[PDB]
Amino acid sequence: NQYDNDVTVWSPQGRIHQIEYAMEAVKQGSATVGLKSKTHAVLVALKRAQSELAAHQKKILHVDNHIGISIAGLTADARLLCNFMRQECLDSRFVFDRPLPVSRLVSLIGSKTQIPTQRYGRRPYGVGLLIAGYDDMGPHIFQTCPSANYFDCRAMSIGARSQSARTYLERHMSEFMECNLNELVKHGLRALRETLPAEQDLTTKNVSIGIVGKDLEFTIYDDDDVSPFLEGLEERPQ
Amino acid sequence: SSAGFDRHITIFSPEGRLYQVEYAFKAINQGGLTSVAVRGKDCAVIVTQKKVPDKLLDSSTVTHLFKITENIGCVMTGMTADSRSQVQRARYEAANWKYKYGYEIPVDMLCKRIADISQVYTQNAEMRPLGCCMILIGIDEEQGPQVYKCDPAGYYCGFKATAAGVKQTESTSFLEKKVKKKFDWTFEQTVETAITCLSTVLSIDFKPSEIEVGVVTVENPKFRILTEAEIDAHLVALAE
Amino acid sequence: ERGYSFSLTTFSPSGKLVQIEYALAAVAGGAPSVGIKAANGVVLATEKKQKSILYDERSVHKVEPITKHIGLVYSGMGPDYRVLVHRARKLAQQYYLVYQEPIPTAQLVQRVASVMQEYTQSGGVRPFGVSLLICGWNEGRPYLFQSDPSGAYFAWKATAMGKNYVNGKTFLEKRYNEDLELEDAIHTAILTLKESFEGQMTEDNIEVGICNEAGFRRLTPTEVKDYLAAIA
Amino acid sequence: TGYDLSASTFSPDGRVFQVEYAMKAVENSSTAIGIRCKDGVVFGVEKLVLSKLYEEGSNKRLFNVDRHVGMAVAGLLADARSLADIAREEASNFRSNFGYNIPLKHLADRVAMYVHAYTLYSAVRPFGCSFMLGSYSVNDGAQLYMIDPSGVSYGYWGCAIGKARQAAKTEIEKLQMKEMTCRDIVKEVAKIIYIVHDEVKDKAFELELSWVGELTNGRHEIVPKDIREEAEKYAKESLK
Amino acid sequence: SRRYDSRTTIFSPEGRLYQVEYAMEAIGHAGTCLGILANDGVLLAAERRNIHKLLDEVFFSEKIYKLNEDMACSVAGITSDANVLTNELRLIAQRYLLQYQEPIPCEQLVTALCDIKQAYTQFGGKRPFGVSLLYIGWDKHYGFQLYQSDPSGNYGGWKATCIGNNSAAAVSMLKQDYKEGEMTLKSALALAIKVLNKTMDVSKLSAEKVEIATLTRENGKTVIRVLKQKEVEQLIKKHEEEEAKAEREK
Amino acid sequence: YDRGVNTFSPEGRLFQVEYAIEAIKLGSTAIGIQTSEGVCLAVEKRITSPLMEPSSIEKIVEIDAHIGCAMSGLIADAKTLIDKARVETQNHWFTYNETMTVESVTQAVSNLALQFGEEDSRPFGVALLFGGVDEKGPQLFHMDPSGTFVQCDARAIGSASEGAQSSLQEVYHKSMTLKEAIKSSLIILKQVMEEKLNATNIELATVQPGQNFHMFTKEELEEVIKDI
Amino acid sequence: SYDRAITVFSPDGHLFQVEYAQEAVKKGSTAVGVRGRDIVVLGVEKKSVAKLQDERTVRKICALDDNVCMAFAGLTADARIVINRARVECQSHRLTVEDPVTVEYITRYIASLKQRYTQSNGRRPFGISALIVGFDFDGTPRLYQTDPSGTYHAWKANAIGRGAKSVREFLEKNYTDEAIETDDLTIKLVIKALLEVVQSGGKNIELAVMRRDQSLKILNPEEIEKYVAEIEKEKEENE
Amino acid sequence: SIMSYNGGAVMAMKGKNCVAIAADRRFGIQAQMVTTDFQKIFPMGDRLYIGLAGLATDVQTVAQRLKFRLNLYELKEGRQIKPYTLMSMVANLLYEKRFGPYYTEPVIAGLDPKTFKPFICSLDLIGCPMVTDDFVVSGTCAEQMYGMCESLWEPNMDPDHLFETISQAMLNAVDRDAVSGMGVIVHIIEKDKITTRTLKARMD
Repeated sequence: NQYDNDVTVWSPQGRIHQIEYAMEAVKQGSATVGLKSKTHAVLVALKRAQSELAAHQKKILHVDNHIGISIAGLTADARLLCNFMRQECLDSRFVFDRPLPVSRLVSLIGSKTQIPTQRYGRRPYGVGLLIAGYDDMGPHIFQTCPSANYFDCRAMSIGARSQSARTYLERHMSEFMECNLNELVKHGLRALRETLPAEQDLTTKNVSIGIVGKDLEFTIYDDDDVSPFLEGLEERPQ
Repeated sequence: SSAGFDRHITIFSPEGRLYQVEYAFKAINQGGLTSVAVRGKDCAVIVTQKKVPDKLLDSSTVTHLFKITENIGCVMTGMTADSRSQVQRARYEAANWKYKYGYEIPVDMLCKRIADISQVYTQNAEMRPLGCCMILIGIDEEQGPQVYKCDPAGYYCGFKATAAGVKQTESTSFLEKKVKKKFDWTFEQTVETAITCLSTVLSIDFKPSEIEVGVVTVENPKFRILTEAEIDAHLVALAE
Repeated sequence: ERGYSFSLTTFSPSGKLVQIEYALAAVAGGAPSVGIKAANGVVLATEKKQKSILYDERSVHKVEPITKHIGLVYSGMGPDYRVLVHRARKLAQQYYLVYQEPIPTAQLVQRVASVMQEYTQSGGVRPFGVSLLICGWNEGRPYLFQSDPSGAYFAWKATAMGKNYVNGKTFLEKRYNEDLELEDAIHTAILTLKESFEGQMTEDNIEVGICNEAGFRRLTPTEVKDYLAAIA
Repeated sequence: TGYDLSASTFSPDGRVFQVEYAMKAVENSSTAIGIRCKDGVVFGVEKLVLSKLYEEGSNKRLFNVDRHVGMAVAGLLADARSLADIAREEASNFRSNFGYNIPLKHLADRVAMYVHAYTLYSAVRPFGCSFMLGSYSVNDGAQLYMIDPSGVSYGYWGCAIGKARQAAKTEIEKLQMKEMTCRDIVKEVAKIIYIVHDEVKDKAFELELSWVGELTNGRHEIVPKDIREEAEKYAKESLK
Repeated sequence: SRRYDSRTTIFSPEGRLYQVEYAMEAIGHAGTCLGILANDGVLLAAERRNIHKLLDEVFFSEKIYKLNEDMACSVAGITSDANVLTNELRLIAQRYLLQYQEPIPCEQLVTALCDIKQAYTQFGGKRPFGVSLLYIGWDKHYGFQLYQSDPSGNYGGWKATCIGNNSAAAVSMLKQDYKEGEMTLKSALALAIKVLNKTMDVSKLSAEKVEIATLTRENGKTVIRVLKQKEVEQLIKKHEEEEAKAEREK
Repeated sequence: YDRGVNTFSPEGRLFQVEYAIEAIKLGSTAIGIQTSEGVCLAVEKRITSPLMEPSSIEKIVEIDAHIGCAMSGLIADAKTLIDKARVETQNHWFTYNETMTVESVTQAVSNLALQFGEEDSRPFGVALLFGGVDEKGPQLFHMDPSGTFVQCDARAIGSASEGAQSSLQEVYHKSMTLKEAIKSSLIILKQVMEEKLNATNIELATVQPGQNFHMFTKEELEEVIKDI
Repeated sequence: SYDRAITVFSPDGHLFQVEYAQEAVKKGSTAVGVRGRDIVVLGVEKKSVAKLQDERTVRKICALDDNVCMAFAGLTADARIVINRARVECQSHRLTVEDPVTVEYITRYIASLKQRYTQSNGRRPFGISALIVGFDFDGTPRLYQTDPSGTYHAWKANAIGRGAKSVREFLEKNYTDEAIETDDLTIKLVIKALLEVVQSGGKNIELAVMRRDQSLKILNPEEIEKYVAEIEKEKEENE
Repeated sequence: SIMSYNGGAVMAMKGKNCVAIAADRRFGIQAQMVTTDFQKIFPMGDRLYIGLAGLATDVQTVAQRLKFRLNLYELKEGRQIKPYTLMSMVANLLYEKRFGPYYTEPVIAGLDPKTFKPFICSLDLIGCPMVTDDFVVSGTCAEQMYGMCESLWEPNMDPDHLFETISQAMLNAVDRDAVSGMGVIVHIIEKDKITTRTLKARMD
């Protein structure tokens, strides 16, 4: 256990435990779900609150005209990588005068997070990214990790009790590719209503949805343009 | 006598020791490798075996004989990374000598610079002291051929019958029993004594495909790596 | 590197610096040497036994000139010794750049001891296990300066450093005196070195440098075998 | 025990446990082999789908460093991404500074020195990567190298990195490697990867095959494996 | 990297300081020095460490360092550790003179050196200067002076100073035999001879074991007298005649 | 030294940030309430000596002409934060001829709430209540040492904040008025403090869209106190 | 620099160095100070000289400008650094805006310096606590104190050093607005507070004042003797 | 010239066993004098002076800088300085401003510290030393003092005729000069003592 101190120390079983600890710290964020169609990439998160009176901590935040990211974990490192993200977008927007393809941006993010996991004197980033974007080959749903082993998927779900949501993604990943936005979004919250305990229901104010489409600029919605999305449901089979 | 953190860093111990460097003098011994140098007359001979159990592994790129400059060769033991890094540093300081001073570097000055860099790594802590040993050979005018050895500690020396690696207490015992009869060394004598001393150490008496022979002579001062055919020629020439 | 920059050498509850005392012990576990200041010259002499019969005595040289008139020997570890030799060389040549005159030995010992003192205090590096014996014939009067790893220095009429240096010192006090010549100093220096060395002592076991007023001189094994072939 | 913490220290018997721990980190990673024919080098990586959540074509471990060079990594993936960026940068420097293609020997030596520099100090950890380097040039032929986590880089004809390090190269060495062009070697690598671990520990894997050589005219890319579909119709004939 | 840090500056588990107290105890096992009350003139006393017979003594100063033209200093502790401070100190005085072309008024000199010492007390985390050292000198604003630096950086202007375990009893003799008004250098030399006669364990006080230097004002000059041996010898004979005078009470 | 500055947990979050959230608790309490009429704000000075002059102790400081503040726990770290936030609002005015709004203020603060770093120093030990009036009316903002900044309707900080938040949730609703909220706040103040409530204990700070200047009440506070 | 923090938080939310290094100030020389309506009075105790030596250099009360006055506790060296720094600072304020320096500005400087000195990378915080007395704005008498954390804190009277609880408890009876507010009685009753020290030798008293328009004046132990005599006279009159 | 911005003339002259250095007293701006007691001859230890001429800024500056380095050396070593060492030091100090040059022509005159050997030398504004045995001159007027010294110098001279020779040379060569005059100071030194005489120069 005395080798279980710092980022630099390898294990005598090879598994550097700081990255495992950062993973488990990412697991204790809010739940979130990101999934794409052939033409529309929708990411759906869930908010929590500190108390009754306070507002909810926001998760789905804007990045650029075709990029919006979800998040889980710490918010300071989140806003730090958000600053870097916006910077890297606007830099190529300045130089090449084109929007960035998503994959090279996520390569830049992984290379950015490579250094603080590699030397001594920095920590890995508690971070929960779900990136949705549009290059010329359409929507992409990427996720990252504090180990920077970023993945491309067709539907991920990270955060608290996200595994049952992944079972839902398994049993409807055939269905996902074909449909339009409405039932896509209600599949998304038909994952999130299983991210919750069954003795309560998903209300308006706690949920947030971000859509980007191949002609649609990335737009965030909260309770007012989500009241149309919350109807069209039945109860859970109690 | 482990006082303070003398098992960990470059500090002085009680009674006068420091363990990090005298742990590095057996950092050569994990190589499983053996090297012999000979200088008796106006030629100078290196010999060192390989150990390749694989058919999938090559044979050309496995050689430890490293042409530093056109007149200076060397051979390495110990672990490979430290050896090759030391090799690039040696080449770099040789080219720097040629640029600054206008003429070819002598093997003496170069080994002294390598030992100085070894001290520089030795001096600060938080720095790993490069567990490889370097033997250099070359011809100098008005002195003939030269043999030098470089320690990890930065203690270089230059001497005739030379051997470092795994088994060289025995090799130096053979060379004390051998370099005492006052015979001359007419270059077949040198090659024959080198191969036979490595043959008395390892007791294998093997093919010409295992040892690499590095030679340099005052007839052609260029460094020269021997070919399979002439190694076989010398081998069957000492086969009686 | 990172530049961690802290020194490992801090004070004891006794007030001592145990790394420096260990470095002095590591010096004392080194090769013997003898240096004697006579009435006209100074004699340096070391004791160099090769580990095998394979080593050559033409490559490594203990006795070392710093200028053409300043000899310098040690008792310790050559890898540190060469470093501070080279430092002293560059330092003396900077002096000769500024003043266009040969640097005096006191000035050498000031500057070298300041550098060594700086290594005793600066960050993380070990001190240098070398005890110098610096000398030279500057302005008629010759000098003899011993230094140490602690950065300090002294001035001896005659001294010794290395194995059984106290025994050599006690022989020096009875045998050596204030006024002799360079030859008699060489004689008693070889006597006190041969008091403590091994039995097989030849023209290659020792290495002797003298300091005339004509300058520093490094003797050859030719004249050593002229002299040390049963000097008494 | 106690010595194994820092990456600058030695052991009481003489090795660095940090580098050893980094070496056996790659042991649990996926199996990645590579073999050269007489006019090209063929890569191959046993890649595994986790359960159902991948896309068959993300995070490809077959990288592509230079116009004629690509990597075949195994171990930690993000560390491999960083290492490949270093190699891309180095080949870019050489192309800029000399105006032609980097030779594979010099490239691998620069990479090996970079790896060694990350093995020296205590400020950084050693890498958890083990990768392949393939080449083809008309004046050079086919060259295949191999880099451990420590930094020892030399040449092969065939190799394997992963669990079945021995278990693949047992029957790699019975392949008639010289007399075959790479178009046979494609289905050879296919049968090698398919033989090791069909269903025992896991449920499903997936094949990628990189492909450099004379048939590509010195280009390096993945095969259109779906063109000529050489695994499966030979895979089902390889279970008997 | 962070399990190799020493304490290096930090306060105790109980409220006190570590390196400062250990620096004081490093001072305590050194040579003995003192200075006297003289209205005209001021003096220093010093004890020879390493009085072995095979030295050269050609430096004319083993503890004294004539630092300005009107100031020297004794010293006690680690030697070249102090030689660094002598170099820097002479440098600071000389750049003062470069800036003004008027000699240094010696208290801001002392504060400059004390700030050098204090800068390694708080941050910098290196081995602190375990050297206390005296000050003699003269000026335009107070005349003859005496000062006592400490590794803390605290400095005291005394009229009769203090070194450690060898000299705590010396300060006891200084208080029990305090003088005032008599600026006579020779009575002060007899006093200092008496003080080192008690405190040093050198039996009957051979002059090879001691060292005295003074600083008198001569007509525009403030010369620094590192006096020779014969007058010390007759001073010792004077003091032992005074011992005979003391045992006239038997 | 017991897993310090730069280490996660086997189960959860960082050590020293959790220790900062613990270190907030010893501070003196404060209560802000957002009303659409304007933001009111209160604090307790915790004065010990009669020598301790009351009006020199600052808790509510003034960031801009329409932005208040409140602090907790430590003092001078909060003073440095106040200084830099003032500088950044003035820079925003300098390059924009307008008012840096309250959220942008708090983002400019929380961008280095966690930039604690000793290599390549310690995290700050103060929780802050921010009140201001943007173009969207009044705002009430609550931040923390960990940078996790949120909007609160009526936040209570520091010591005894559990019962403070509870009994504050008892009386609050959306359509409160100003003076009602003020007296309801000082009720909770004199329920959580230990001394008698008088002219020197607490201080009020009220900002209105029409009363942008003078976010303070001075000795009319005595009249406000005597009405309970 | 040294990448190591001295100021890590506790498990329960404290600092192991700041509130801990206040104990060095607690183990120091005592010094009190009040502000009257026109004359300010302060002074240190515990001269503790060897009764044969000098004390004109061991002076613990100094000035930065002609209008402000100093004091400290703890160890003297950190106080020396802070004093020279603050002299440079107030004279550089004179280089700026041409007012005499307000006391609040210079105390903000001192406390801010000490704070950002505690915040930085591996630096031992100043174990002092100063007392900063001055009357600048129309001669309004003020005194501020510091803290090793760096929290300036305005008072009307003050007690630091050894046994300051006992001194403030003498001040408890000595808080009267009357106190009959002459300059001499204010000075002598501050002298009675400093003579409520744990030893009270009477001659170890070092007191100096300022009349809010003049400069610093050091007293003489014969007027202090008259003050001690009239204090004993009032103690006889109460009987 | 810029050397003729403030006038100035320094003459040194080697006698038999003694050395005489003299300079002019005048200081002022281009056409306007100011004072008659400006210092250009500085004592550098015992039996060894230095003279500086040219721009008075560099005169006082380099005088202070050399005094700085000289006192540093004389405290690092208990002996006093030898004149060749002083010459090398001045050469280094001028050469450090190879492209930022002081506008001065230093003249060094001192005896031997051990014997009664005299020494004279002069430098350039960049540090080119020059040792002679008869005389070295500097300042604005050159050819005047060259002609006079090549007219009046003898090799083996008692201090009296040395004094009279250097006096007549300086007086006539200054009276012919325009921007440099207004009194002359003379330092005539030897092993035994130091004489400083002032001449009744033409104040025109």
